Amino acid sequence: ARNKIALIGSGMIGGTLAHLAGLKELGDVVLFDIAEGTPQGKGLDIAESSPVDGFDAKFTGANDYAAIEGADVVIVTAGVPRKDDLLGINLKVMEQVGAGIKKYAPEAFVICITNPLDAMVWALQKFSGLPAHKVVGMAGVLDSARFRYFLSEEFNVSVEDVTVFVLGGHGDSMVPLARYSTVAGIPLPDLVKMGWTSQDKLDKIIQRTRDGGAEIVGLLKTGSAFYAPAASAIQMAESYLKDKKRVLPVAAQLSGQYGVKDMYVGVPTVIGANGVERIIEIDLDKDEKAQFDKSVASVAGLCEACIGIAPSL
Amino acid sequence: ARNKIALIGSGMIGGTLAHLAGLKELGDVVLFDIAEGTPQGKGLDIAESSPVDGFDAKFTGANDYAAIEGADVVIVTAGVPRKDDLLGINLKVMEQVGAGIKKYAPEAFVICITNPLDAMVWALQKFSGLPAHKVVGMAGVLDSARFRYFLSEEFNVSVEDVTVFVLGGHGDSMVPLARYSTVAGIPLPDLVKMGWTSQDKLDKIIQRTRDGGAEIVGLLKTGSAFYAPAASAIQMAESYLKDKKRVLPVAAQLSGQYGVKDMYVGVPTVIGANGVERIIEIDLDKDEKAQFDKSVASVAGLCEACIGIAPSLK
Amino acid sequence: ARNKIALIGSGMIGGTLAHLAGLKELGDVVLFDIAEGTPQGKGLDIAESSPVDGFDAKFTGANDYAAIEGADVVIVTAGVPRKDDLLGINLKVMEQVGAGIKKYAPEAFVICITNPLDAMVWALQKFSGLPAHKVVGMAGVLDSARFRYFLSEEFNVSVEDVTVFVLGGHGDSMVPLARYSTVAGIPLPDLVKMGWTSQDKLDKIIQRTRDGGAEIVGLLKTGSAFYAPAASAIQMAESYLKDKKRVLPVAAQLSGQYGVKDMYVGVPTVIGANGVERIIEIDLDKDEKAQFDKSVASVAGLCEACIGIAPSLK
Amino acid sequence: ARNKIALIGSGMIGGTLAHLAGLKELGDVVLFDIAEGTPQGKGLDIAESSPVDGFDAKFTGANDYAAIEGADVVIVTAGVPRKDDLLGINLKVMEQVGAGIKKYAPEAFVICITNPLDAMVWALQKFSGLPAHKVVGMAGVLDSARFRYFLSEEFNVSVEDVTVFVLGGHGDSMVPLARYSTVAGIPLPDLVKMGWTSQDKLDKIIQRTRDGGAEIVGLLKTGSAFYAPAASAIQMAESYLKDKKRVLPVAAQLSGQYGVKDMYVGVPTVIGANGVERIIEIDLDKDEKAQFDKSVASVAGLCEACIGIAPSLK
Ligand SMILES: Nc1ncnc2c1ncn2[C@@H]1O[C@H](COP(=O)(O)OP(=O)(O)O)[C@@H](O)[C@H]1O
Ligand SMILES: Nc1ncnc2c1ncn2[C@@H]1O[C@H](COP(=O)(O)OP(=O)(O)O)[C@@H](O)[C@H]1O
Ligand SMILES: Nc1ncnc2c1ncn2[C@@H]1O[C@H](COP(=O)(O)OP(=O)(O)O)[C@@H](O)[C@H]1O
Ligand SMILES: Nc1ncnc2c1ncn2[C@@H]1O[C@H](COP(=O)(O)OP(=O)(O)O)[C@@H](O)[C@H]1O
Repeated sequence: ARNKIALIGSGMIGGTLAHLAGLKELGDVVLFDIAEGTPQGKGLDIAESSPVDGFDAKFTGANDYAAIEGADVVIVTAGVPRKDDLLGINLKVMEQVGAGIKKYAPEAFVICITNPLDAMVWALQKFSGLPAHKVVGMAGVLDSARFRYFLSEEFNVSVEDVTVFVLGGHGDSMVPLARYSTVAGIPLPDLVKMGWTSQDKLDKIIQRTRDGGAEIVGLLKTGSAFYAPAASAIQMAESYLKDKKRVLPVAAQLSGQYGVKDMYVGVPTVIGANGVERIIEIDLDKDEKAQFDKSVASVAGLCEACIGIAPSL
Repeated sequence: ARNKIALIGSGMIGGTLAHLAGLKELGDVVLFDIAEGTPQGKGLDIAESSPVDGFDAKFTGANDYAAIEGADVVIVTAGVPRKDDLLGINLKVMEQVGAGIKKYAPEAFVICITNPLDAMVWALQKFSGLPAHKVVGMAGVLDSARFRYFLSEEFNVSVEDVTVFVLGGHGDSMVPLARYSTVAGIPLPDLVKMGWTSQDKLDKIIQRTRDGGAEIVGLLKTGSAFYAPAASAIQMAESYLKDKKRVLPVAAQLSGQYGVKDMYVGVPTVIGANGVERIIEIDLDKDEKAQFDKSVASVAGLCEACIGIAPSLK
Repeated sequence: ARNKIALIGSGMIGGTLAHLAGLKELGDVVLFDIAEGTPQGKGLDIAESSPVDGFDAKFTGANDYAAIEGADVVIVTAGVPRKDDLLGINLKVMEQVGAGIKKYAPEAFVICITNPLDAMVWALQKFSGLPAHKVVGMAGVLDSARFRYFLSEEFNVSVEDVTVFVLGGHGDSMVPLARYSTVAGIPLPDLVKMGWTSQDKLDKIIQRTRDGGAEIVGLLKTGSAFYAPAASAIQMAESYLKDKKRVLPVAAQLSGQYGVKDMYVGVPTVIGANGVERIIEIDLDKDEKAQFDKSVASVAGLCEACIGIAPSLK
Repeated sequence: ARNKIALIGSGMIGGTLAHLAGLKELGDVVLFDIAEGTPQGKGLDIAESSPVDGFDAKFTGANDYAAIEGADVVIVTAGVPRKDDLLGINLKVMEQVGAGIKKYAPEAFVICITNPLDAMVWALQKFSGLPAHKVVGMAGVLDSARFRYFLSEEFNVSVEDVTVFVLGGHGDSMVPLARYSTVAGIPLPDLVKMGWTSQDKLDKIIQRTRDGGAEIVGLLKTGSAFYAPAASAIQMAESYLKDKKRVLPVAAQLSGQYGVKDMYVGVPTVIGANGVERIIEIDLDKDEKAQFDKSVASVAGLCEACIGIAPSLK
């Protein structure tokens, strides 16, 4: 049987996941949503494109969780946009999604995209009852992609020769490690030394990565980023389906690493056929650990606020 | 230097064209639109995705035609949705687009998507002044893709083993030839004989292909198809850029084939580094010819109504 | 767990099978051979190449059949070159390979390449005991590739728009059907009618296809084709592994189709996750049927000679 | 016009270069060789494979240099195998090849593979007269692919997540910098401190990389590596053809960097549409600089012995 990918949410990211899953031949695709017509429509549009590029994949749109039965991978974008209270609405969505995955796809590898990410993934894991190593959040890969793109422009090198090291969440909760970020193995601080850029331009690049999501919103005005997010989650899915062992920053349940337990945090992980196969642990200096703890504190509060709304957690 | 692809219109199809061009490494991409922010945002979004798959391409969003200068391929989706009324607004858009291509990308291979396709490509070729062999419309490839998909489902074979032969435009203007459509070389009427499906099911499949665009609109409610249309236009672009000589049904200027001159009609064509390098003419039986003539006549009616609005087209 | 591909034989075709399996990310690859070092060397060379393109697959060389345990697909090129005595040595190889698959990969999709193909795949099925729908021979896809390529050059169209219909085996045992061969849905005889080529040039292209293997041998002098044969077998394997339902001409066990039972014959088949899922049966006119029966008769003679050598095949 | 890739030498690597150029749709390919039949045979074999995957490319075999005319990229494997009189035979070959490039493809980007690489590329640049930034040697990418592969195994991570930094040539001429080699951005010496590996294992992986070519020869017995070498050279061609700006270790002409002038040394370089666009110069500690100087001196001595065989190089 082909692999089966279920996309819970058929909006801008959802459609893009479907398209990419088709193009990359990851397998059959189920697009789920509460909106009638939307998933069916996008699913049939993508199916109808299949003969052009030559991929053979079933695309199904559905409004019933039974359609996700036996999904090897589930990618969750279901939620509402920030048009505080976002927490309350999206948490109720995670509850519906969790129960749906619990019933129909308990063996799935689950990638959460819904915001606020680190809390929503934490809640989805508990509501679904899936083992934590099989439930992760997409955030870090997106920050890393933006950062790499900015640097590839700064140095006029290939994106393929830029590596960045990122932990935490987005924005002020991101913890970049310049010293573990390189061009062809040469770390960013030495590139500054060599005159390839300046520390001020690197600081602006770092700040632009923090604000990267907001920059896209400012440009589109009517929505947020969807290509790079979608590409990011597909890469995680792909490392699972192909047992690739990529090292990828994702929101994963920590159990002692970095001094944190029972909470999702953005960390470098090795992704393979068993989900999060390994959490990578590096030393952080005082300032790094300062930012790190600050994000954990912020996410702790969101999770507590979620416990407020849903004591079942 | 890399190939340069200019996308005139940065909407649902436009953004998809850009994503596909990035993924397939067809070259650098300019997203153009009149809306500020939109092409800049989609362009940067896609650029930002590029380290994931490792493609190297520049993405630029622009609100100025000068950004398209020297484009090897121009793909046009600029226009407004249908919420003869449409004709007038989109015609004026083809005039602006035409003038920008003439000025900044005169050597471009141009692929028109804007509806109503059959008149807009013909108008766009005139306004722009480009040689007709370098200006085509995307329609046939989409209808063909839908048709093939439905057949692959009916027979449970790979999409790559289904071929269909489509003349004309969308809907009632489509003239599909079942006898030149095949699974692995076996024509559809033979597959009907062998019991692989029935004539009534084949008939419904052709009808579904006619109504294909409207089926997606009914599902989406808020807009129309964009993934299959984009994929279709990108396939045409790619045959040009790679000098592939794919046989693709496109809206092309006829000059004698099928008795038709000075008009764009959907016909299978060989697309290579010189654009429309060959239009394929087959013999039609009397019924098929009558279907083809009705479709061409309806396209001529649309073009004449464009002339009434923009006399410079005459 | 990744798919596992076992290559029984690590010569020219085998090494190409491994390379393509890596490049296309079909899974982990075991190269098996009788020669020590050859499969280990090639496997490590291809593994060392993997960081360039970024594919992650394990490559193992082995001289022990236990290495092939649990293989999803097994591709067999083991044999010796013609340097009816060939039949004898290669039948012994099929017996060893058969026993090794039976013991270690009884659930594999098995693709036979070893010559002479039509007898060897039939012998290999019997020796191995695998269900016949999981054991096929590569042949038709190669004749088909050659033919398509030659036509694509003749007409100067993309290889992607050429389809050919080929029954039987290589050389004089090939039964090509020009009428079920097309460019963009247009059968070759209509293309002759339209002036795209002549009957005499089509006849020559057909004969070139019969002689295709020998033409490569004539050029290389030291051995035979390996790129197109490897590509052809890999396509078959992918259709299985992706459940793609491609229609491919392969040597398959017939059970009534075309009046044939209990023999392997080159026929267009749908290949999916269950192996040979459908064997396509068309009607043949009187001349085509005579050509087909003559081809089947010479395959029956070859199998009878194999029974002569190895009575356990009776 | 499609890109044109000329392959000077149609042996094991040559054939593999051709196949990969086909699969990756890099352009039309000319296989050239002194041996009649070989390049025509390999060329036709690969062309015949092309309808399977659907790439459209011309493959030509030739024994006349005029076939390479206007090549965008020329990759040279022409020479004889190692069975200082090798230096003399292969130098004579570089003379012929250089003269054919000068006459027929003076604007080519040229990639040398012929051994001994460090002298042959230098000598090939001088014979052909091409600008030095357009003539490079393939070496470092190969050592780097092997290195990364061995590391990916030790750490159980994707090959895509390992980066290594290699100066100099193969074997004892290699100068690897563990401190600019990484897993996920984390340098190797730090990984040793973290317990993910030991200095012993790391030293053995370095030594294994130095002996990597000889390890493959010890396994194959009758030949040397060809898959990883071909993949490495193709990555270099591709970065040029796509203006990718990949950072790749290649043998390039230094003009002041690391204190070296008028000599080809393995250094990481930016490769784009103008060939060697930037040679990366880092600071070296005293030990690293001694290793580098010893490697460069041994390259200088080889080139001096070439000047004694062919005084025209002085
Ligand atoms: N309870 C729910 N279950 C499933 N889908 C939901 C639920 N609530 C909202 N959605 C859907 O989630 C999708 C969110 O899409 P969108 O707003 O485009 O954001 P994104 O950028 O994450 O794609 C919409 O298609 C919406 O209908
Ligand atoms: N005169 C014009 N010039 C350039 N772009 C235009 C013009 N008029 C409309 N557009 C743009 O064309 C795009 C059409 O996109 P959309 O409505 O999503 O349809 P489609 O599905 O064809 O992409 C919109 O982004 C709109 O801003
Ligand atoms: N009994 C056997 N078991 C396994 N491999 C065998 C056996 N006999 C021969 N071989 C191998 O089969 C391979 C045939 O390769 P080669 O002669 O290059 O032909 P091809 O073109 O079919 O690859 C060789 O590697 C050879 O050692
Ligand atoms: N003067 C020359 N010009 C062109 N080709 C040559 C010349 N001398 C030798 N060759 C060819 O170079 C090729 C080297 O191939 P091969 O020995 O397989 O080594 P590799 O492993 O580098 O491909 C052979 O095909 C040989 O015929």
